[PDB]
Amino acid sequence: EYQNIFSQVQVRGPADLGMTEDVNLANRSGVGPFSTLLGWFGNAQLGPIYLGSLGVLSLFSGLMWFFTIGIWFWYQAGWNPAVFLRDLFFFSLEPPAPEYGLSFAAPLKEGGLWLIASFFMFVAVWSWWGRTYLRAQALGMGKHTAWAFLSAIWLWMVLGFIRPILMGSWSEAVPYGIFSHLDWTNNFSLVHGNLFYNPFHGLSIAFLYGSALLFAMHGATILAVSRFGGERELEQIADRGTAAERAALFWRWTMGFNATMEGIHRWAIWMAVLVTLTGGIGILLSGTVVDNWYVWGQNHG
Amino acid sequence: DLASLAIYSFWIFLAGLIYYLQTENMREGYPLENEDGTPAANQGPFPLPKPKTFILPHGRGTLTVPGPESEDRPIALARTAVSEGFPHAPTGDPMKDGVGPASWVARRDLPELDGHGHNKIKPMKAAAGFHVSAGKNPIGLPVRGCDLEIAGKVVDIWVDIPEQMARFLEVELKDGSTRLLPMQMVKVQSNRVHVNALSSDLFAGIPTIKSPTEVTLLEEDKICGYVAGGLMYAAPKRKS
Amino acid sequence: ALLSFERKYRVPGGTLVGGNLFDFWVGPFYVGFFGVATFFFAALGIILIAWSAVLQGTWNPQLISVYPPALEYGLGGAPLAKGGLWQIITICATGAFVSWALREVEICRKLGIGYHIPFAFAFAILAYLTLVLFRPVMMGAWGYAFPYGIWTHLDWVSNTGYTYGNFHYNPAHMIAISFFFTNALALALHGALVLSAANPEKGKEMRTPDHEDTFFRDLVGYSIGTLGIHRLGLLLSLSAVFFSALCMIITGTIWFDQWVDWWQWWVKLPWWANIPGGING
Ligand code: BCL
Ligand code: BCL
Ligand code: BCL
Ligand SMILES: CC[C@H]1c2cc3[nH]c4c(c3C)C(=O)[C@H](C(=O)OC)c4c3nc(cc4[nH]c(cc(n2)[C@@H]1C)c(C(C)=O)c4C)[C@@H](C)[C@@H]3CCC(=O)OC/C=C(\C)CCC[C@H](C)CCC[C@H](C)CCCC(C)C
Ligand SMILES: COC(C)(C)C/C=C/C(C)=C/C=C/C(C)=C/C=C/C(C)=C/C=C\C=C(C)\C=C\C=C(/C)CC/C=C(\C)CCC=C(C)C
Ligand SMILES: CCCCCCCCCCCC[N+](C)(C)[O-]
Ligand SMILES: CCCCCCCCCCCC[N+](C)(C)[O-]
Ligand SMILES: CCCCCCCCCCCC[N+](C)(C)[O-]
Ligand SMILES: CCCCCCCCCCCC[N+](C)(C)[O-]
Ligand SMILES: CCCCCCCCCCCC[N+](C)(C)[O-]
Ligand SMILES: [Cl-]
Ligand SMILES: [Fe+3]
Repeated sequence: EYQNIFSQVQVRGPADLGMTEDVNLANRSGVGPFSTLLGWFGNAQLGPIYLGSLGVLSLFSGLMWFFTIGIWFWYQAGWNPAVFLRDLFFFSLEPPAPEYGLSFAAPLKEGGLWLIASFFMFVAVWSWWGRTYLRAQALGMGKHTAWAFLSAIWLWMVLGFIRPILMGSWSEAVPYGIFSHLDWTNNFSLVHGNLFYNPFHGLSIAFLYGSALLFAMHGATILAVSRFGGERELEQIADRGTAAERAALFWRWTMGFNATMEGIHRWAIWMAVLVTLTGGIGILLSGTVVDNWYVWGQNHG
Repeated sequence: DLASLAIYSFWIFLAGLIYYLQTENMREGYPLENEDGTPAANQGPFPLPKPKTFILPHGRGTLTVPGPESEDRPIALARTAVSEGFPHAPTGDPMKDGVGPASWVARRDLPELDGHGHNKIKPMKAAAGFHVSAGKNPIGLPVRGCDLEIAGKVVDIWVDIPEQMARFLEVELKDGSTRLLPMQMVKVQSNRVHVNALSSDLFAGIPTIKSPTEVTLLEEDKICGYVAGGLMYAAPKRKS
Repeated sequence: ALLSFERKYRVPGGTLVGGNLFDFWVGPFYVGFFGVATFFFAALGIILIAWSAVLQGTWNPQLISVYPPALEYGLGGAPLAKGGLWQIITICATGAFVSWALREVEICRKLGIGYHIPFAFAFAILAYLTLVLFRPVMMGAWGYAFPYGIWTHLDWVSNTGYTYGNFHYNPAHMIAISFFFTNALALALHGALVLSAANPEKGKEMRTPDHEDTFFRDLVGYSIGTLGIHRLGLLLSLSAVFFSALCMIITGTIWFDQWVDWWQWWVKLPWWANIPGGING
């Protein structure tokens, strides 16, 4: 009983430049190497990547965010490489003090640098979002990947932009640091009367656990019926095989209801997006509408 | 207050979504039937969705689901009891008849095409220039059955071109003919390929393919069905 | 009632125990020996919970809570009303979970499919047994286990967590959260990519896996592929739950101090321990 977690044999052919459709091939790179290592688990082929204008705008924008934090971390380390490595987790680029409110007027050494790093990150993600849409259009595919990535952007937007604005200060935003953003998270909960009483936090968790449950179930199922070419999900949608039937009937006989080879992917995208969707609402209502979720919880309203 | 409105709103939305999702997952297998194949009276509280139509690429036309459902094959089973809910016993040889774990589906008797409308799955000898890049090369190894008898030798790998992975070994039998074995149902070892599902005497009865350089979705289902059926049905002849 | 394609699969055989005795369906549900075992342990378990609710003087789902024995009972039995119901209910629960896993094995055997689903489920069972059996037994009392109640179990997470300071600092807990977060990303992307191919721009033909592979190379320069993404999802989600159990097996046992303080192993390394400046010194 071989289990199909790793391949027993790799086969390689000429590198794959991919489908064309309306893609501008001027903007695609050359294929990178193959990877035997990767090739045991998935595809061996690195590349080619498509880098148009939006890619470079995003990538340049995104490195500027990373270096902007990194330069502050060096300053804090007093430019000592040993200290930098020692305290890497303890460094933190914090937002402007409540004093400066929603003003872009605070000095570099007191959150002005946080605003710069944030502006770069805002450009980075939004350009990258435009890129997920446009790369799909060019291949004539649905925009599921862009509408799903929006759900994640929603929580990130609420945490560092929308909610800070509605509270009326940049100090309400998340510091760029490893241990410091953990503290922010812990401290956020305490100040709001414990997020376990925030009913949106509770659903957020249900979905985050459902995402783990459902991909365990889905993954395991496809591997169980990969002996009838189950992984070939599009041709099983177009023309149902014993793979799709045995997959469905496993679940019908276990728990009394089942999915289709297409329908399971609707369960999937929704289970996952509902994490960051309920998440964002929970955070957005925290400090704006509800002071204390324990207290709110007592009235239910 | 704004938070209570938001959460009451959400639960209403979540209900409509669970309803939307359930009806979406009724586009195949429904409506439900009795064991005799007439439509069951109780269908559940969810209705059938309005049909949707996929346009299959490469001039293969359309699929519309939900649509009319028939097996388009005979089922060699008979009831073992006078009421619903009991097993149905194979009336013949379940491996030959293609029932239970040996079940296949009447899929299109065409091969899956890649994005460019070429065949997805070629023998590696007709795939320029696919080679084995890593792991043991199974080509030339003897194929042993669960009865620890040699049934044949591997003479090629059938490869997915666009996903670049091995999907079948082509096995030459005592008689000079070949068969395909799912890559997922064999253990490639240093010195042989081991097949747990089948004994040596059942390799002959693996369904054969009508063309030597392509395999159709129907043929795939028959081969894979037959091999998986072996786990239940060739159990008398399995050692350890 | 049966699915249109179901009858050809409802043949006899595949049972581990009982042979053909429990080898039947009730509506959609397969039964089998382990079907009966599940109903037994689950029925008895639900009686015991209602009994627990009677003693406690409440029929409110949001209030019913079955508590472990108090720490002074150690690893012995306790009176039904002061930890014994929890102990019996914990046996019943373990019985129903393991029964459910073995029932999935019999279904795997009938259908001639692999055993990946019950194997994956066994990781969830391990996590539960870490919390209610393995960790309490290493710490020397059933009292360290979580209570069976909707809000009281959340109360336990908060108290257990905050015992060790801010629990974020557990390094196994850090890895575990990473795998949960990543698995959600992976599920979002997998669901979206298949749907974007089957449901392309209005009036176009169904895309191929080639379009799927092409899309991901265009976006990030690598595609793991259609078999890879299914392997990856199984591994991300099973890993998340592995590191979850590991983060709690070590908490209370080999480490009982503040988790934040653990991280001094790195800061106090001798070759930068004394170097002035930075956050530490
Ligand atoms: C995992 C680490 C912690 C834990 C930390 C948290 C945190 C934090 C939260 C929860 C929340 C929940 N936890 Mg918990 N929880 C733990 C262990 C458990 C165990 C167990 C091991 O037996 C169970 C059954 C539950 C069940 C629950 C639900 C009541 C709720 C949402 C679960 C969910 O969506 O998952 C995904 C599964 C699905 C989507 C499938 C459906 C599962 C259904 C919903 C489970 C029904 C449980 C039912 C009430 C049990 C009694 C019925 C019996 C038959 C008698 N938790 C341990 C101790 N749990 C959330 C909540 O809202 O609490 C009030 C929440 O915020
Ligand atoms: C002491 C801590 C508090 C607590 C305080 C908070 C706070 C505060 C928050 C949460 C949030 C969440 N909590 Mg909590 N939480 C607690 C205890 C728990 C417990 C538990 C007891 O076991 C669990 C399971 C959870 C679980 C969760 C999640 C469901 C939720 C985050 C969802 C998510 O996916 O974000 C991860 C996803 C994102 C952040 C989206 C990111 C998307 C962007 C666009 C990505 C950009 C990447 C960038 C470009 C970098 C690129 C780098 C490289 C290229 C890779 N909490 C306790 C009570 N929790 C969040 C929430 O939703 O609240 C309701 C949140 O804000
Ligand atoms: C204030 C609280 C502390 C904290 C204290 C703790 C404590 C204490 C624990 C965790 C644990 C976890 N924490 Mg923490 N944690 C905190 C903040 C977080 C944050 C965050 C964003 O802040 C996140 C994302 C997490 C995430 C996590 C996970 C890594 C982990 C829980 C998953 C798990 O074990 O599944 C495992 C899944 C199960 C146990 C479910 C098993 C289900 C069984 C098998 C079947 C049940 C069937 C059911 C009864 C049937 C119902 C009927 C049907 C519906 C018909 N924590 C804060 C800072 N955290 C837990 C852990 O690691 O557990 C091992 C843990 O004990
Ligand atoms: C390991 C990866 C993830 C995973 C995987 C996974 N779960 C699975 C499976 C798999 C592969 C199944 O095959 C199986 C299934 O059928 O899926 C629908 C299942 C399953 N996982 C489930 C739930 C579940 N999984 C969870 C977690 C996870 N499951 C992981 C994140 C959680 C979380 C996050 O908390 C829950 C709630 C069920 C829907 C199902 C198992 C059903 C089962 O065992 O049924 C038999 C028993 C009963 C019908 C109930 C018995 C009742 C008891 C005797 C009394 C109650 C005792 C209990 C301790 C009460 C405590 C409640 C309080 C905490 C509120
Ligand atoms: C070694 O040296 C090198 C060269 C490598 C440089 C070093 C790099 C290093 C060490 C990098 C380390 C980076 C780290 C640790 C970063 C951590 C980031 C984390 C954990 C982020 C967490 C959360 C972030 C959120 C929620 C941010 C939200 C941001 C927004 C929503 C954008 C908001 C935008 C604002 C405020 C600006 C608006 C302005 C205009 C004009 C629109
Ligand atoms: C998740 C991405 C990286 C995965 C790489 C793991 C490599 C595993 C190699 C397996 C060894 C080969 N073997 C013996 C299984 O055939
Ligand atoms: C998961 C991250 C993978 C990123 C891989 C990116 C591959 C890009 C290939 C660039 C080709 C350039 N060159 C000279 C090596 O051929
Ligand atoms: C894709 C839909 C799946 C539905 C999952 C529903 C899980 C129920 C979670 C209950 C949590 C309720 N609470 C306490 C947060 O208000
Ligand atoms: C609160 C979450 C609990 C949800 C459990 C729902 C299980 C669905 C069972 C479906 C069986 C229906 N039936 C018998 C008509 O086939
Ligand atoms: C946690 C949410 C998941 C459970 C959703 C409930 C859906 C039950 C569907 C039963 C349909 C049964 N039937 C008759 C159509 O085969
Ligand atoms: Cl593991
Ligand atoms: Fe899939």
